[PDB]
Amino acid sequence: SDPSSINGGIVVAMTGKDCVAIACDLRLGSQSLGVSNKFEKIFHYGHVFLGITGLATDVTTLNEMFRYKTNLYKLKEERAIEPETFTQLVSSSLYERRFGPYFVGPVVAGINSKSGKPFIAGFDLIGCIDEAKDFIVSGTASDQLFGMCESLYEPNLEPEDLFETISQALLNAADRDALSGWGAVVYIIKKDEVVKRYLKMRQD
Amino acid sequence: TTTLAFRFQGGIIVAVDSRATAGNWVASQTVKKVIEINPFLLGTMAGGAADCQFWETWLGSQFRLHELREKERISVAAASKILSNLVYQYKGAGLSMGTMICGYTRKEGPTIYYVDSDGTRLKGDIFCVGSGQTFAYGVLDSNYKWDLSVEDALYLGKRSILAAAHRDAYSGGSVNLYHVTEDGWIYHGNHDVGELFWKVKEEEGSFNNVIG
Amino acid sequence: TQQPIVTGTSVISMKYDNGVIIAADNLGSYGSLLRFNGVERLIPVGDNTVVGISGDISDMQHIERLLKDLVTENAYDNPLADAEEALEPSYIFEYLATVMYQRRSKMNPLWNAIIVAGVQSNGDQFLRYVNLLGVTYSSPTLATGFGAHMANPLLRKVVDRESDIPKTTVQVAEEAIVNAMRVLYYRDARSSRNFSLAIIDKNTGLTFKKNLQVENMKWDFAKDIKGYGTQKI
Amino acid sequence: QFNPYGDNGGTILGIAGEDFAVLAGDTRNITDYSINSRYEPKVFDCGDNIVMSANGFAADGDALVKRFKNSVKWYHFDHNDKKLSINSAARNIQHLLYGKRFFPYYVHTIIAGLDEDGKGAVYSFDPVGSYEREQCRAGGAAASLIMPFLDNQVNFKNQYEPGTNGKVKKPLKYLSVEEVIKLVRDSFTSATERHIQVGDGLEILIVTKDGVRKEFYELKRD
Amino acid sequence: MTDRYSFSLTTFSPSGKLGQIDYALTAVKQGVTSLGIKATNGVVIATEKKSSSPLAMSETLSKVSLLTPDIGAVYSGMGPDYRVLVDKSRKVAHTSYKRIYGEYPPTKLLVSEVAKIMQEATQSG
Amino acid sequence: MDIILGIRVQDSVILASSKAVTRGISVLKDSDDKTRQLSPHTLMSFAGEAGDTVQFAEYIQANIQLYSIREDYELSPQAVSSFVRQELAKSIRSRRPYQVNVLIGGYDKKKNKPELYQIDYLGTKVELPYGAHGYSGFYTFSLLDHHYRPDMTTEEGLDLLKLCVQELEKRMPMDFKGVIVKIVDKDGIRQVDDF
Amino acid sequence: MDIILGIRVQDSVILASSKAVTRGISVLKDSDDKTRQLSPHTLMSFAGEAGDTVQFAEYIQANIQLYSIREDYELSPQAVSSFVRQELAKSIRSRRPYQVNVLIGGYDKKKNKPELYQIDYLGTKVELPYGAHGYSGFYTFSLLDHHYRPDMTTEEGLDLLKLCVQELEKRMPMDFKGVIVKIVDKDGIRQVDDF
Amino acid sequence: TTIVGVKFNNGVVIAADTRSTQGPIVADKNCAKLHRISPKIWCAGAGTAADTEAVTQLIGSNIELHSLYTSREPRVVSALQMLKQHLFKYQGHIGAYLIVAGVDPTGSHLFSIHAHGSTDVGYYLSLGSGSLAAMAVLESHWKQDLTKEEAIKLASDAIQAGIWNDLGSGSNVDVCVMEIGKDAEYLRNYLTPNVREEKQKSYKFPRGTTAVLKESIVNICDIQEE
Amino acid sequence: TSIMAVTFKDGVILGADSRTTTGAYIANRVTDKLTRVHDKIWCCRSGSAADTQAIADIVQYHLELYTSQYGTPSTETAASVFKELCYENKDNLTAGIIVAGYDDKNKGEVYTIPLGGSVHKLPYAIAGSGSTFIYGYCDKNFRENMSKEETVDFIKHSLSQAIKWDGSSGGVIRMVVLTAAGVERLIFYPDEYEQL
Amino acid sequence: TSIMAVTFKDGVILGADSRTTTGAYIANRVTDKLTRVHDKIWCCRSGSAADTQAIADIVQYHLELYTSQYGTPSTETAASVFKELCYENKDNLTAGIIVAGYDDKNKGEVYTIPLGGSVHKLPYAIAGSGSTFIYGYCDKNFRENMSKEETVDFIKHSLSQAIKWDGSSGGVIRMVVLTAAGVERLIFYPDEYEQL
Ligand SMILES: [Mg+2]
Ligand SMILES: [Mg+2]
Ligand SMILES: [Mg+2]
Ligand SMILES: [Mg+2]
Ligand SMILES: [Mg+2]
Ligand SMILES: [Mg+2]
Repeated sequence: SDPSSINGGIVVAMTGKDCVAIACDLRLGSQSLGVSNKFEKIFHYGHVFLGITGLATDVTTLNEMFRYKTNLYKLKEERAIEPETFTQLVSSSLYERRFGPYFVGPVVAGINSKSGKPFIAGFDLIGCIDEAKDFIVSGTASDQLFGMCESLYEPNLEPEDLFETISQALLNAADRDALSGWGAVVYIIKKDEVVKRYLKMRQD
Repeated sequence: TTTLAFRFQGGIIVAVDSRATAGNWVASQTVKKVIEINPFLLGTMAGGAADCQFWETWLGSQFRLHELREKERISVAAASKILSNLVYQYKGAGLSMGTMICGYTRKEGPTIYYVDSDGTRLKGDIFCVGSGQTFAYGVLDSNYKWDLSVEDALYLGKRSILAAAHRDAYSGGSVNLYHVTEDGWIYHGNHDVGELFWKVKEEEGSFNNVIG
Repeated sequence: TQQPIVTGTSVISMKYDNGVIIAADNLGSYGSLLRFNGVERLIPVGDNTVVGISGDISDMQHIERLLKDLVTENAYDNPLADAEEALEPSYIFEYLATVMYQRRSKMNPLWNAIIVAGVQSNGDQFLRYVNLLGVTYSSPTLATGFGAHMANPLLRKVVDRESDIPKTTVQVAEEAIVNAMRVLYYRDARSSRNFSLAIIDKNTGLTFKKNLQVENMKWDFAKDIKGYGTQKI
Repeated sequence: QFNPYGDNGGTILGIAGEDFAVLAGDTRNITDYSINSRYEPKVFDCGDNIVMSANGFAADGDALVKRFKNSVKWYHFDHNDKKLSINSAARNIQHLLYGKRFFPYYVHTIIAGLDEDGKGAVYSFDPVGSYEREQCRAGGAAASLIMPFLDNQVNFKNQYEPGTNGKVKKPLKYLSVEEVIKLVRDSFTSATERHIQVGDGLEILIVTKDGVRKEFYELKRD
Repeated sequence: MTDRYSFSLTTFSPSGKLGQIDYALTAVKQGVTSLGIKATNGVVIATEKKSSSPLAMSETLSKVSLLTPDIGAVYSGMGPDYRVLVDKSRKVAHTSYKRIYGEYPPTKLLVSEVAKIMQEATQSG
Repeated sequence: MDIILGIRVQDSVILASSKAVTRGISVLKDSDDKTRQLSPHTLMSFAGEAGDTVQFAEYIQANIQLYSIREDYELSPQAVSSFVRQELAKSIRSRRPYQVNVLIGGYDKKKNKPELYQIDYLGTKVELPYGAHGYSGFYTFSLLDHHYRPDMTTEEGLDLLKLCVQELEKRMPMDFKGVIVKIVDKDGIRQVDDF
Repeated sequence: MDIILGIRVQDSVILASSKAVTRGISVLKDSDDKTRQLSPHTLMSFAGEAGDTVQFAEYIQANIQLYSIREDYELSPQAVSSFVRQELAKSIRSRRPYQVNVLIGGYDKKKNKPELYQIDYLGTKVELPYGAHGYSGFYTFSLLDHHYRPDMTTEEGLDLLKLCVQELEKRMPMDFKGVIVKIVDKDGIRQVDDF
Repeated sequence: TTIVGVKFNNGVVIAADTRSTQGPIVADKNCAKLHRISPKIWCAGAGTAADTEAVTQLIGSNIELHSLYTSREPRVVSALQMLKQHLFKYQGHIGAYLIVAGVDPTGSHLFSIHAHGSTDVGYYLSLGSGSLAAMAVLESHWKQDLTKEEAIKLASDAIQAGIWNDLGSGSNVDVCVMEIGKDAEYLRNYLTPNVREEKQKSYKFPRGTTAVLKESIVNICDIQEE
Repeated sequence: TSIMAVTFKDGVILGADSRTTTGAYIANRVTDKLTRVHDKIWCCRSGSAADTQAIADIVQYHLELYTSQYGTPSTETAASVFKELCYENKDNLTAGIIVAGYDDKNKGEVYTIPLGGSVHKLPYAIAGSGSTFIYGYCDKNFRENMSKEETVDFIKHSLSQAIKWDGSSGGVIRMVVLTAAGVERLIFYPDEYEQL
Repeated sequence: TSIMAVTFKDGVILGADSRTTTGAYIANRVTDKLTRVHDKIWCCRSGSAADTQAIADIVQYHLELYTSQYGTPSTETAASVFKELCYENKDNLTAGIIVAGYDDKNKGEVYTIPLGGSVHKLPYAIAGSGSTFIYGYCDKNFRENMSKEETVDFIKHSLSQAIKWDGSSGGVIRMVVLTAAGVERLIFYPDEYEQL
């Protein structure tokens, strides 16, 4: 019934020293029924990464919409969109559906190509921006993720340390949520290299 | 929840998952869904956890009083009917119960009774109860034979819970196995689904859809 | 299950170094109608306890009779009724708390929020809350209804924790209570200017003050306020 | 319509050690967005080396604890001052809870102590009496924030030994009382940061063969 | 009533000339001189305040206009046409950019939007 | 309608769909083909609310047939599935949404690969080795999880499909009157007339 | 439960009752005998709410068995049916009524006549040549109205019963997993093990 | 949320806490609730966070265009009128509850706006879940002819009352001071009375603790030459 | 809310309390419910604050545009514009407005516009939640052609009682006097009117 | 309904209208709402006619049995019996009763018992649907230790206004005077009180 918890799933994003990390589980379900273990919730437009939890049809629709918009942006601006600008675009796009919203929990992550500054941001389904320094959480195990992140996180982690922190934050949060899990992906993002790691986890 | 029990040549296999949820929140992964009524009788837990625990524990007290008075082991038929008659008195009050009363006696042999909070009492050879019951049934129905060995029967029960644990979001954690004989039940261990899944995937070649 | 008809609003209270203070206005409201202006909602029990009651007035009067009956009953076959075996604030509270929880458990509550303020035999301050649900809690400051939202913040600036109680005098505590009552009169639509205040001190005993009024009110600034935005005249 | 139930917030945490047990709980009591008390004890010494807390609706919580303490007293009268073992206490509490099956105590009960072999024991109850011996159990408002952290840091879930890469699990080494208290404090500090109903103070009751000891710690008051 | 001129008033002549555009450029030619120079660390735009009368307060007539905090405009030709273009240019900087991206448009894109408005007046009915 | 199954094997996609059409109390038909050929190498099965199912399926069919004529070219199964998903995603926020779940079984002639796409009425698309809609998956997925291999032949896929249908016929309360099975491969679409 | 049929022929009563027991989503059993022998020449089939059906049937059985022992005498089918009706008529105004419909097939040894009684959960009794409960009559009564004769043999009754079951299996949406058929005559009660 | 506005001698000050919540969960511990409508017109929002931010940007945008059109600095009454008429049109469905404050050529102003479009004038105002705690402080200590320093003290004390006593409010105090004939000074995190204490333990994991299935480089760069 | 308008010899006086509540919380204790739609045409507002403000603002706009074209509008004209808005939008409004004005030709006039959007010209009008408690008092004590001082006392005593009994009313008693002489604002504080 | 009881120098006077309605239909226009529970203890009834009659009849029984055993009951005692019935059966009653009586020791006393079943001893009390409209009037015009003639005028004028504004009230104004001299019934007709 509740659109934001029909399909399930989670996204978490963290900042580190000269790097950001964004991670998601791979589950798509119809309530109790597990349907897909390959439903990736993180996308990227140039160097800007977008995670989206919530109703899966809207996750797909918004990805296609932001691909659409960032492609036109690039053609006109003659440059790739930045995380700060994209965050405003996500907010604008969600709020234009104020009284008929996409049932999603988007999470932006990336590094500004000019300043080199790590950036993350979260949104509610309606466009309100949460621009946290430390971490952003989203999905059906957001409480669990808040608990994990709040204790596990420390500032200025190196890329390979940040990987361990965000992975453990995701995994253990997902294992306390019926509608999350079935695999996981972690993106470690640096100014000019991005590493994508699929995690091994319990498949129940 | 996923609980099953089936009759076979060597007695009864009882297999259950271990997950308990409150909505989407996984409250516990270490729940005991097999109630050890007494050394000879087992009951499964589905629906209301308290209702199953309380009344199947109470159950063991009634059986103990029976065999003290009658100087004889209570039958699985009489056993299951004490429970079904009890819950039937409460019908409408809102008890939530779906259980298999499992036992092996001289006069009856291996017997399983599905007992219900609606007052249903069904004798049968294979029963599966819970949110993941349909997944377990599939594995059971396609692989079940009366002439299964105790080893293969135990694995079939384990594998059928694994099938449900994987697909059903409200099932998982670990698998508890029991083997019921005439001289009593025998516990066959707690098996973490996480470790069991990968083990079964490799050794069996199943779950090719899943990347390991 | 009922609905409250004639109601009393906030009861506020706090601990200080030698005892407790409790206050409540003299209004018995009938919905938005300010029906009864001479209602005493602080009811003393003996010389060591004051029970402050908000919510349904008919249930308050019932509770008032229970406490009156309790004193009578305690005196029966009790040579030390006015000494070692006199009623303590803790005895009176636990009794009410039992009744409140029993009544909510029968789905027929006494529609009240109660604060029992007093001083024990050993001189210890007693201040504890109980309501229609049988919920109980203690704190250096306690307040019911609107008092909880507006009085507590002000009273907590004086006694923010247990260690502030010995540092707080009766003059400072009373001043804070009286100011809180003014704030409630400004902002609670079901309050009156007239109130009663009770002090239970371990040295000077029970001081019960009737017919107090909210004074030193600020209203002069209202003359300058015009319209709701653009209006100048 | 009259609603006999309420939510007094609060969060409790029981952890069973090797030869000890801790039952912790925040001291904040609330209704809706208001604080009733910054220090309202929630975990209680019930005698016979048993500690108890019934978190949720405080009136039912207080009623249950009161009735259990009473049951301990009458167990002594009826059975020649015999010590009530933690397992026996647990079964007794089930019957207290299930006694009100159709008008439940709206609480999540946890007790802690030592079993008859002297090992650490924690038991966890649902509102209607289904119970279970557990090693680790958070209850109440911020339970969802605390349990995943405990799965990771107590049971070493999802943690593997470096170099093996997922092949060898981190071994389940026993935690000392000092180590457990660190995890309890950090659990509540984290819960306080991210949950509005958690804060003010943390009171921990530690149970050993020597008896019941108390430790108090400040929490953020916002 | 109704705007019954739903057809183009600017059309290609046999020689391939768009007359109304050429004539508009002729009007620009008659207009007062304005210029722009780009430096390494800035840009300058300038023009003469041709006062129509000495009684007129030429400070109230702004030939140089702020479009965004980082963009300015000057013109040559018909002043009233410029004034309404500045109004539209300011609004379009918000409606088609700032309200979407939370930042002011880059010079080239705002210019592109102004150009689009001027193109439409060259083809619309 | 009720049960629709799909399985992608080595070199083909197999769709199995129930034949029953029940309107309340009576089974009005026991030979209903719940599928439409969208293009020579793309088949779509469907299940959902009465009327909407066929209306939607034929609407999609017409659109793909139009595209095929205009461009003189067959769209890839992926392209068709994306088009279908968008129509359903558009539909879910309409005045009256299409209550239709579909499986799209196609053979990509460019990549020489079979492809099975599962899309529900919300526009939830997933590419799968095997899929279902409604309660069908609850009975069949445990069998498919166990037996499925990506290198299965068409004949092995049909045998695994029979086992799935047998389990459905045993444990489902509803009589769905068997299934029509169709195979989509490089040569096109054909019906298995004996099942 | 679902379908229970009854037909009174020349010298016997035949009761046909479905074997399926469905609890929501799954068919838990396909061999359930929805009947109890009340006395040597009186059989009662039953269908209704879960638990109530068997509880009621066994309660009636116990009472008739008690009467049989006390008086050393078998009550007539009419007497048993009246007793059963009263219990259901008593039940309908109770705190929680028995939601049970029954057919009572008996052979009256005094009159040497087969007798079929249809009683619903309200206590609505009717003596019939053939009867049913729930939706069973909707499919079968048109066939029974056409073919039934009061002088039919047991074998002809079974053939007409097969035709009724075939029509049910064709047009009913639910799979009731066939029927157990029992015959009540002068020699007592016996089950037709092949049907 | 706790937000307040306090008039003083030569201007007006607004303040706010920095806690934003989704239910009982704290989403952001350092949220910025003080929003800019124009350089010297600021407002604080409570209720639906997206609506407060969205409605202030829209009016702020139209205020800027209006300012450019009229060659005049924007007025608070214009922001007020544009906000209320917008909110009234949507009949409370835009859940924006605002305290609008600012200085302009007319003088210093302080208004509140409710979601249905009703506005109020005052010398001291409070909005949000901690408005009662804050108003208690304002009613106890407010006086006429407050200085700049007194108004900042009063405003922040009122926010603190909300921070400590209201569960919906917490963390830090943001302040913005708008004085006549001066630039408005935005004081982000004016008070910081809720820094988290050092944890008992470091939870930095040993490298290689997490089990990994696959690694790969993601191509964020464009299609390359040659 | 307690509001009233009373005609007298020299013109008309509008009176009002200053309490605005959200449930039992007094959201504003110094509200100005006497609002100006024209120089000498004012109104008392009761009901939804959003609605009555929106209405008053629209009326003020209409009378401002009326004045630019046709000169000063009559009080009747102002009441008609109020009525038109209240009547035509009765399904979406909760507004109880009293319109009071001073012409030189017509002198002091009072029009009341209740929830339905009807218009009633009266010698005096009372409205708002607190008005219920003073129907008896006002009917017994009102006289036509009172003096300014008598009318101020009548309004002060009336609203004093309305405030005393109505929890939704309170604060200060604001008044606006409309005569040929001009527009005079009056305010009366609790310490003054409570002892009456 | 409009009812009131007023203490004065010589004792107490109960006053009431005579209208009883079923919706907008006046079922009885000459109702007697002043009812006798003892020689010099009477009551005014408002709310459910069935309930208040049932209560009054039970009280009269209780005071009759009280008198047989313990002699004449106090007005306080009568009010207590009323309260006991109203409070304990609050879930099933809709009764608003004013109790008035005359002792020689205590003189005139008035107790009001509203819906909840609380008791309030007052110098005078007003109740019923029509009372809302005269809170202002009665508060301004009541004085303690009035004469019989003044109290009759006060009640007559008060209920006249209550009747004027309340559609649920009307008919005749009945009054019962309780003093040492005895019990006097008074009636006042529309032509008398409407012109006041
Ligand atoms: Mg999971
Ligand atoms: Mg699972
Ligand atoms: Mg906190
Ligand atoms: Mg799907
Ligand atoms: Mg409205
Ligand atoms: Mg008042």
